[PDB]
Amino acid sequence: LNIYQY
Amino acid sequence: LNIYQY
Amino acid sequence: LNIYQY
Amino acid sequence: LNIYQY
Amino acid sequence: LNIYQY
Amino acid sequence: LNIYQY
Amino acid sequence: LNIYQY
Amino acid sequence: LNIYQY
Amino acid sequence: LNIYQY
Amino acid sequence: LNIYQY
Amino acid sequence: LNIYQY
Amino acid sequence: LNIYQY
Amino acid sequence: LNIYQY
Amino acid sequence: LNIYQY
Amino acid sequence: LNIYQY
Amino acid sequence: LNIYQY
Amino acid sequence: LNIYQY
Amino acid sequence: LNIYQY
Repeated sequence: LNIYQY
Repeated sequence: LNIYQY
Repeated sequence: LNIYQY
Repeated sequence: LNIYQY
Repeated sequence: LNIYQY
Repeated sequence: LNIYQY
Repeated sequence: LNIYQY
Repeated sequence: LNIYQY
Repeated sequence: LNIYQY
Repeated sequence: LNIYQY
Repeated sequence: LNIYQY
Repeated sequence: LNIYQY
Repeated sequence: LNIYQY
Repeated sequence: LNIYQY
Repeated sequence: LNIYQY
Repeated sequence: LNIYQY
Repeated sequence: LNIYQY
Repeated sequence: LNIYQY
């Protein structure tokens, strides 16, 4: 699980 | 699961 | 689990 | 678990 | 567990 | 457990 | 447990 | 346990 | 246990 | 200029 | 200029 | 200029 | 200039 | 200039 | 200038 | 100038 | 100038 | 000038 939140 | 949120 | 929050 | 919060 | 909080 | 709080 | 608080 | 508090 | 308090 | 490279 | 490199 | 490099 | 390097 | 290097 | 080096 | 070196 | 070296 | 060296 990789989560990138910008 | 890869999630990219811009 | 990698979480990046900007 | 790696968490980066900016 | 690595947590980076800026 | 490594915690960095700025 | 390493804790860095600035 | 290492704790750094600034 | 090492504690640094500034 | 927005560049997304995966 | 925003650059995202994965 | 924002640069994200993973 | 913000640079994030992982 | 903010630089984050992991 | 803020520099974080891990 | 703030420099954090781990 | 603040310098933290671990 | 604050210098912390561990």
